[PDB]
Amino acid sequence: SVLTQPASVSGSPGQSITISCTGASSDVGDYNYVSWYQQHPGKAPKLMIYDVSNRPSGVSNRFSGSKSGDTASLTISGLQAEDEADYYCSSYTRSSSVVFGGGTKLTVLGQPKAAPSVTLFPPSSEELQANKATLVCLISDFYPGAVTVAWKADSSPVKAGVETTTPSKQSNNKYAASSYLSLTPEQWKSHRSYSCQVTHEGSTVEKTVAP
Amino acid sequence: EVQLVQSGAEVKKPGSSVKVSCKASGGPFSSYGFSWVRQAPGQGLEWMGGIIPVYGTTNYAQKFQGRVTITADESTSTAYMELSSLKSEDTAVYYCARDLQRTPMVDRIIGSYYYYNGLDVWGQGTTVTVSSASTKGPSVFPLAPSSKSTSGGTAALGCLVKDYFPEPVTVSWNSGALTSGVHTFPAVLQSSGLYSLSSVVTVPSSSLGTQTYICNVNHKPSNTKVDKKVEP
Ligand SMILES: *[C@@H]1O[C@H](CO)[C@@H](O[C@@H]2O[C@H](CO)[C@@H](O[C@@H]3O[C@H](CO)[C@@H](O)[C@H](O)[C@@H]3O)[C@H](O)[C@H]2NC(C)=O)[C@H](O)[C@H]1NC(C)=O
Repeated sequence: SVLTQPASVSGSPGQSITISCTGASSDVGDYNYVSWYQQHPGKAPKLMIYDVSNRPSGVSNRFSGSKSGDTASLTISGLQAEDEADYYCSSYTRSSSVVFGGGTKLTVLGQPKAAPSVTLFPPSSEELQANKATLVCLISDFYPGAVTVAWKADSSPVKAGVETTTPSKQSNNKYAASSYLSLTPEQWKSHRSYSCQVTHEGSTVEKTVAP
Repeated sequence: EVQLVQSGAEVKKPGSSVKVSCKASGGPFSSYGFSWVRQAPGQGLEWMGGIIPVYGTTNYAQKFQGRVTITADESTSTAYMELSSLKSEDTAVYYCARDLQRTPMVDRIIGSYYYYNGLDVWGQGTTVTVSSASTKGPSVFPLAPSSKSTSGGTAALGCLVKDYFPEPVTVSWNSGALTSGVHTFPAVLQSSGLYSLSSVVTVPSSSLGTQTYICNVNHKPSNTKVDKKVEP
């Protein structure tokens, strides 16, 4: 048995939002051991709803649960900025003894945009003496954390030797990411220049280095 | 309230096994169901198994049947999860979480019996990295600043920490003196299985050629410590 969950839901502050588990309701005379969890990045999940309409002590009454047919729903009223986290549903069945849903990433909208600050470094002389070359493209202070990177050498796109990280939230609620281009010292000084283009929300910022 | 304390991080080669402890530093332990849930980085929660220590019963998910084993120690109030035949897809954060209500009284105990109301108390998690790569110290290369001391504004310089394993590495600047403008980026996992990251400082351009900039790379698993001077 599988519990399906929307991959992403988004709302504004003050808005109400409903996530929906659409899995286990089965086995007619059996009961419903359905529960919900909230998980902030780098922390353990927190039980928000169990037993489907019940809520444990300390959890804000803005969270409530319901179920109709084979679909359970978690309703969050008066969306606050701290509610932005990942949400999971769970259920106990005779067949399978718990199933955590795929998860739903809740985004609280309204926050201002931010273009990425990009810094590009050429390979060091000390690295070229070791017969290696690596281009370092560093992406900082962009909001939200969605971005894609394309490398080029004299207007020609290059795919070989590109290692790009996933975005990560900084301490200032903005995101960061880095991309690395590996080259032999021949490919570096034979070409005219190298560029790292960072496209963010349709706006592309570019930086270029050359030997 | 109840606290679940888990063992430290673990790194394993494929085909080996790992055992994670879960010490219930509170009251509940005996008559309470304990579950083990893992979460791959950037993925959803996945339940592996559960145990009820008072009844000596365990229940395992069909995906992990045969290579997972959950045991309990009623004396020290500690739970254990052992996963064998480790594959690279098993790299995840492994949590242990107690249930919310005391187990009901079962007169006819099934050997696979388990109950689930909700996991309200969770442990801090245990990171288990399953790779096949060997421990390797990183090569540290400077990232020379592009702009000059007369170009005005601000300049950027840094260091490249390439081809190391495993995580983590720490990068300071000027022995911890320079902490402003420092941005150490998360590492990338290459196809070779080795990590590579960079750390850079945004410095005033007028300080180039005047203030010495040195990055301090420290990779404890390989006992590697490199001090690299970055020059224009
Ligand atoms: C009665 O039966 C229980 C089992 O239901 C026995 O409990 C077991 O107690 C021993 C210690 O007395 C536990 O062993 C310990 O293992 C840890 C490693 O996990 C080790 O570091 C310790 O030094 C110790 O050897 C054992 O885990 C535990 N087993 C279970 C399933 O709880 C109990 O000893 C029995 N008592 C009598 C008087 O027969």
